Order: sequence, then C-alpha cells, then structure tokens
Amino acid sequence: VTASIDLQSVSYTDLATQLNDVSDFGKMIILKDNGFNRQVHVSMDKRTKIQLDNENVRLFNGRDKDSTNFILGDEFAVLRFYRNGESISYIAYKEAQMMNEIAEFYAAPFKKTRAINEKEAFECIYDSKYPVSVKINVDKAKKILNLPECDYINDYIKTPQEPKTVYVICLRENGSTVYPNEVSAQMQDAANSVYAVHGLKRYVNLHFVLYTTEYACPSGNADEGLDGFTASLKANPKAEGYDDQIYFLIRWGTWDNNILGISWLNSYNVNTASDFKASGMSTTQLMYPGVMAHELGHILGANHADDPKDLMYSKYTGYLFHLSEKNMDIIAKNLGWEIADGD
Amino acid sequence: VTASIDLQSVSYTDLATQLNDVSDFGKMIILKDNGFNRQVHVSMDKRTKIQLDNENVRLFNGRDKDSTNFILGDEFAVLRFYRNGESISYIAYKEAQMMNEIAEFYAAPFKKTRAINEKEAFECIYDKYPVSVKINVDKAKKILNLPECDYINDYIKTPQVPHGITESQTRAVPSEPKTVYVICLRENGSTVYPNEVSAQMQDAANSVYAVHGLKRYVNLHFVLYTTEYACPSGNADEGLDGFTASLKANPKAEGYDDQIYFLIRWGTWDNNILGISWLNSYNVNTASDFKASGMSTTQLMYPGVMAHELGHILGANHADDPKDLMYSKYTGYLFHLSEKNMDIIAKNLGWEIADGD
Ligand code: PRO
Ligand code: PRO
Ligand code: PRO
Ligand code: PRO
Ligand code: PRO
Ligand code: PRO
Ligand code: PRO
Ligand SMILES: [Mg+2]
Ligand SMILES: [Zn+2]
Ligand SMILES: [Zn+2]
Repeated sequence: VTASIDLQSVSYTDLATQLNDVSDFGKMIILKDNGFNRQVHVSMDKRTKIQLDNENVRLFNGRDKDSTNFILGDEFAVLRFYRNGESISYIAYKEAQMMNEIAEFYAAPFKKTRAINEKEAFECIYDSKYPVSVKINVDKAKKILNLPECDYINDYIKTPQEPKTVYVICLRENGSTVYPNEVSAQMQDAANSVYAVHGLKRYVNLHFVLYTTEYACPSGNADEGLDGFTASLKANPKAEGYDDQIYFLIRWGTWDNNILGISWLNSYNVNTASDFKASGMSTTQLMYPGVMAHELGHILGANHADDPKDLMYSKYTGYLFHLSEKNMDIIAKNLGWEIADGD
Repeated sequence: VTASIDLQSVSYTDLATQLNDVSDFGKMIILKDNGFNRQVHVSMDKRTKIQLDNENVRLFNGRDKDSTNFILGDEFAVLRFYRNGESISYIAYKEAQMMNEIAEFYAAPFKKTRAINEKEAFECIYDKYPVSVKINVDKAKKILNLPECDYINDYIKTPQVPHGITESQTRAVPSEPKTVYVICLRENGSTVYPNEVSAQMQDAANSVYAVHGLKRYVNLHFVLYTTEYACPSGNADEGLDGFTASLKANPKAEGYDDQIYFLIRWGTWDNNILGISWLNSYNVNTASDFKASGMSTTQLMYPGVMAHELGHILGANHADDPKDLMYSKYTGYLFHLSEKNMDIIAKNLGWEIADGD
C-alpha cells in the first residue's frame, strides 16, 4: 500500500509522479532495490527556491535519519541517498535524447578504466533499449576513475579593511556547459549546509537562479578569474539593484592547480551586503559535491577548519556540513542570528 | 520601489521573475497598462497541484478585492484579471516559436472580422515577435459572433441501486485535507493548449474552495495525460457513456476508480454542448467505479466549463440565478451562489454545518 520507487527501473516519470504527490505534511516512500529497502518520509523543501534559466526546480528532503534528498524539475529528477557511508545518485532526465546524452556523458570516463565492479560505481538503468536513469555512486566512481587531486588551498580572497530572501545568482560562464542535475545538487547542498547551522531557515530563505553571463575567466588562474568576475558584475547595468545579493560564476571544470572554486571571504552580511562583494566561483561537476557549499561558507565568513570531516576542511573530502562551532557562529551572525535566539 | 508588471510589454520572463519571487508572505505587484494601475497582493496557491503531461504548473491568487489570478509553468504564464466586469487574460509563452504559434492561433479568428476596437478584444504585445497576447474574452465573443454554445441538460443522473439506507456517520474536519485527483485526459486526436487547460483547472478548483472553507477538506490535484479514447459521435451523452466505460476497461486506471475524471478537448459536442458529467457522482466516502467522470471543453472563450461540470460531479444542480456558475445557460460566472448547491458540494467533500466555514 505504501508508495515505492523501484531503483532497478526508476525513470523520470516514476520520480515525478511520487514527488508531485508529496503534500505539505509529507509522504512515506519506500526506496527499493535488490537487497535494499528504505522507508523515507519525504517532505517538500519550502526553504529554497531554484530556477535554472527560468525552469523551476523543487527540492525534497527525507527526515535526518533517512539520509535522502531529491531534486525535481520538469526536465530531470534526482534521488540522492547515503548507504553504508557512500553517496548514491539516481539521475533521470525526462527527454529520451537528453537522457541518452547524460548516460553517455557519465559512462565515458569508465571507458578507459574498464576495471572490476563498474556497476557498483555506475550503471545505466533500463525500463523493466535506452536508459531511463543512471545510478552513480560517487565514492566508488572516484576510486575507479583515480581522478587527479582537486582541493581548496587558498580558495578565498579578502578585500582591504519572516526569513530574509537572499538570492544566489549563479552565472554560467561564457563558453561553459553545465548540467541541470549537477548544478541543482550543488545548490541543494549549499542551501542545506546553511540551514543545518543554528536553525538558520528562521533568518534566511535562499533563492538560487541560473543565467548565462558574457564573462569568462581570462586565464586558468582562480584569483584573477574572481577579481574579473566581481568587476564584471559592477560594470553590468542589468545587475544594478542587485548588488546586495550573492553571486557565483559556475562552470563544469576546475581552475589551475585543480582549484575547485574560490570566493571573497566574509563578504556577505544581511545588514551591509553591497557592491557585489558576496561573490565567488564554483565547479558544479558531480564528482565534487559540496564545492558551492564550501565557497558559500567562505562568503558567509567561515574559515578553513581543522577537522577532516568538516565541509570547510582545506582539502576536498566530500563532507557537506559545517562542524566548526566558530564557523557556525560566524555564518549565523552574518545572517542575523544571535545566541539568545537559540537554534 | 514596489514591483510592477508593465502590460504594454509583459513577457513570460517578466511574469516568471515576479511570480517566482512570491514568498509565503505574498508580494505586492502593481499591474500597469499606460494610465491604468492596480496594486495586487499576490500569494502562492498552496491548495492546488497541477501537472500537464508531468509539467508542473503553479497557481497564484490576488486578494478577493484584486480580482486577479496567475498561472505559471516552465513553458507559459498567465495573468487573468477583471476590468469593468470583463475577463482579461495575458498569455505569455517562454519559447519564441511557441509564443508565435499561440499568437497566430488567437489572432486567426479575427482575420475574417476586422473590428475598429479589435485591440480591446485581442492584442499581440511586443518588446518583431510578440512576447504575449492580451485577450478580453467578453469583447472577443462580441466581435467573433460565435454560435451560442450552451449547457442545455449537460448532466446525466449517476445510476443508483436499491439498498437499505445506512446511517451516515458524522465525521470531523480531517487533520490534513484529502488529496483528490482530477485526472484530465486529452481526448485521442484533440489538441489542447496548456494556458487554456490550466485556466479551466484553476477556475474549477477555486469554485470548490470558495464554498464552506472547503480547502480544509480537500486539496485538488489535477493531472493531464492523453487517452486512446475518442467520442464515437458528436453526441455528449454517448461520449460520456463511452468515456466512463473506457476508464473501467483500462487496466492502467485500476486502483484509481475513486478519483475524478474529465475527458477534455478544445471543441464542443453536438447542440453546442460545452461539457457533460455524471450528476452527484463524487462523495469522499463512497467514490468508486469511475462514477465521478465528465467531459469538458477547455477553449479560452468558455471559462468555467470544467468548474460547472465539477459542480455537477459534486452534486450541484442548475441554479436560477444567471450570475451563478451553475446557471443552466453559459454565462461566464465562476462561483457557486446557490446555498443548496454549496451545502450539497461541501457535504460530499466531508463537511458538516457544525464545522462552520
Ligand atoms: O520520460 C521518462 O520517464 C523516460 C525518459 C525516456 C523515456 N522514458
Ligand atoms: O546498488 C547500488 O549501487 C545502490 C545501493 C542502494 C540502491 N542501489
Ligand atoms: O519500468 C518500470 O516498471 C517503470 C515504469 C516507468 C519506468 N519505470
Ligand atoms: O566548463 C568549463 O570547465 C570551461 C572551462 C573554461 C570555461 N568553461
Ligand atoms: O561582510 C561581512 O560579512 C561583514 C560582517 C560584519 C559586517 N560586514
Ligand atoms: O519571455 C521571454 O523573454 C521571451 C520573449 C518572447 C518569447 N519569450
Ligand atoms: O432563458 C434562459 O435563461 C434559459 C436557461 C437555459 C437555456 N436558456
Ligand atoms: Mg520544459
Ligand atoms: Zn576554502
Ligand atoms: Zn449544467
């Protein structure tokens, strides 16, 4: 009787019909696979709004113990959950042509490395022929692909010395190609890393938007890229009136020295936000979840943390939450929180 | 400065950027049309869900005094408001090709009748290709001189069976409104336009919630798919009979016999019939066997037909007031005014007088 999603044949329509049935009180949905079951209580994420080129994207959460999130647009749907400490994504596009392109895109890196246990890292899912979704275990995929080390060393810069709606204006770099499932996952992880700190949904509701910009980084250098990006925002007449919002230049790839992203440190405060100061750049590739979250952390004042399980660790470790109490207090205070308010 | 929509150049992106900014607390938006200005307080409609072929469509309302509604999908947006008692829609599609097709579609009937005030009935809005169309349906029907499409006896009493009358258990306001799907099926061979279908669905849902605080009891979820069924003739009674039979014989519809169904098309049936339904065929406790079914036109020029047929499905009879949605002749009004009809509809959705409004 309880609604279920069969991960051996999950398509866009399966995910859409289930998620579109989720009311304001949530819905129990059983995730099923061979040897797997999980009963998740799914609710609409009412804190975050997303448009990708004006396409509305809705987020859904499980309970904390469910370790499950979803993304739903008209063109694609994502189910992401943790199982035995690994993050697994089911990515399903509605259109056959786009689904085939996405499947080829994710399958391609596994062509040169046709090592054992490929299905556990990546699998094309078919109707119970062309795929209806792809399964990617990012933890297993990175072990098989043996990708070069990407990190956050010196990925920040400083300038010299009702919840509030805050727009996070993401701009697709000129000449870059980004995928909606990948961009929205970065946005969801970025928003959830903020709300997990000091009950911050009471103070802020993040509204992500994605457009294309004519700006392109003049070189592979991230510092120069960010200096040029912030300058392009100040010189854009169409951005006038939105200098107090947060901005990200996004791309699929990375910068020189495998830098995943970069941002102006401690550049956003709800009372003094101005002059496009709260800006950064971020990769959006699937294999590096949490980069936008890490850069958004720096924009909100978080410094690098000493714990290897912290989102703000200087090395890329795949963790998506702030653990540093000092960072948590800095971020929350920049969003209007004070200790007397509690969590 | 207060947000505004300039109706002299309103595009899909104008409507989408404004409506997507509407938070839980609503937003003031000034509608501007040269010297005309209306401040509307817009809020998200959280009572109704809509998918058209799995495309999510969100509804927005103004305050009661604003007389304004909006529709937003990824592909299109609609602003509909009343001006001097006339229903005016601004319809904007995102894609240039689709906007051009929609503009040509709505302009075409006016090519055989060039009126002096054609702009007051229909206008392509620019800023070389239109960004939206303005249609004043009341003025458009006067210029186009369409045949008087009516309801006549647009209902069939739902069949009954002899049975000992069981006591009705007095129920309470549910802790959560009951989700009732309104499964709309695009008739085989019919073409329907998303802005038109969603306007019929919005008017249908709003006609129910306006009665006895019914959003406490029901949250309507409209969905649209295509069916292989097509009416075997122009006759609406025979078409409805065949449609309900096609639902019962469809293995894919098994398990959803207790929901509400509409066969939708763009056109009408014989004798200018706009739609037809099984009268008093939906009750939240006894809904079954696809009984709660009807058929409806979705063309823009007949707003409220789906609302009228949904009224009959929920038990409403024809009303004597020409301003009632349930008047026996099509009059363009979108709300139930008959207290008898209101009580019948609300009782079929779980309401009782002790619950109040
Ligand atoms: O729309 C869906 O769910 C999938 C996509 C390819 C064909 N069927
Ligand atoms: O086998 C896999 O890759 C994942 C684990 C849970 C469901 N499917
Ligand atoms: O293949 C199946 O069983 C389901 C139906 C749509 C795609 N997944
Ligand atoms: O998507 C990318 O990674 C490319 C790199 C330079 C500009 N954009
Ligand atoms: O931009 C910021 O984050 C700092 C914090 C206090 C006010 N300005
Ligand atoms: O809404 C927009 O921006 C474009 C302009 C015409 C078609 N859609
Ligand atoms: O004169 C009237 O109003 C009647 C009502 C149904 C058809 N014409
Ligand atoms: Mg679309
Ligand atoms: Zn960093
Ligand atoms: Zn009638």
